[PDB]
Amino acid sequence: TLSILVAHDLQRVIGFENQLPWHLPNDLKHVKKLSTGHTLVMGRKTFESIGKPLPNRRNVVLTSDTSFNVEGVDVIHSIEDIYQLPGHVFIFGGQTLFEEMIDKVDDMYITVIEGKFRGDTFFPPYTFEDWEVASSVEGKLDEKNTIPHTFLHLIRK
Ligand SMILES: NC(=O)c1ccc[n+]([C@@H]2O[C@H](COP(=O)([O-])OP(=O)(O)OC[C@H]3O[C@@H](n4cnc5c(N)ncnc54)[C@H](OP(=O)(O)O)[C@@H]3O)[C@@H](O)[C@H]2O)c1
Ligand SMILES: CCOc1ccc(Br)cc1-c1cc2nc(N)nc(N)c2cc1C
Repeated sequence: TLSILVAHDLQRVIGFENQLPWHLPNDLKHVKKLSTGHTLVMGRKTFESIGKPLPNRRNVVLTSDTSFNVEGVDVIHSIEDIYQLPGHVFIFGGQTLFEEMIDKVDDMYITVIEGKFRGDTFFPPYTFEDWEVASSVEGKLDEKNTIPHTFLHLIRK
C-alpha cells in the first residue's frame, strides 16, 4: 500500500521556514501510531528539518545528492524507486513529494488543522469528488493540544 501522510490547515498550509507552523503533540502521536513498523519516504528538506531518522520504522530520503549516505537512512534518487519499496509506504512530505505523489497514492491520512496559519509551503488542491471519506475523527483538545483538528482517512474512488 502507498499512502500520503500529511497535516494541513484550512488553506492547505503545511510548512513555514522548513518547520511546522503549529505545535500539536497529538498529531505526532498520530504519525507514530500509523507509521511505526512501516516505511516513510520524504524529501531532503523534510529530512534535514527533523535532523535524524524517526525510530522504529524505515526512513527513506529522496534527494539528487549522490553524496547523501546517512546512518539509519536509506536513500533513493528517483520517484520510480518508491514503487520498489516493500510493505506499507507513507509519503511523508514535503510539498514537492506531495505534489509528485498525490495522483499516485492509494489513500491519504490527513490531519486537518482547523486554523489559518502563515505558510510558505502547501499541500496540493484536491476534491472529495475523487476521494471517499473512509473515516473522520475529531481530535481531542486539552492543555497541550489546543488547536482543533480532524483525522481524515481518504481512499481514492
Ligand atoms: N505538515 C506536514 O504534513 C509536513 C510534512 C513534511 C514536510 N512539511 C513541510 O514541508 C516543507 C518542505 O517541503 P519542500 O517541498 O520545500 O521540500 P521537501 O519536499 O521536503 O524536499 C525537497 C527536496 O526533495 C528532493 N526531491 C524531491 N523530489 C525529487 C525527485 N523527483 N528526484 C530527486 N530529488 C527529489 C530534492 O532534494 P535535493 O535538493 O537534495 O536534490 C528537493 O530539493 C517544510 O516547511 C516542512 O516543514 C510539512
Ligand atoms: C518538517 C516539519 O515536520 C515535523 C517536524 C518534527 C517532527 Br517529530 C515531525 C514532523 C512531521 C509531522 C507530520 N505530521 C503529519 N500528520 N504528516 C506528516 N507527513 C508529518 C511529517 C513530519 C516531518
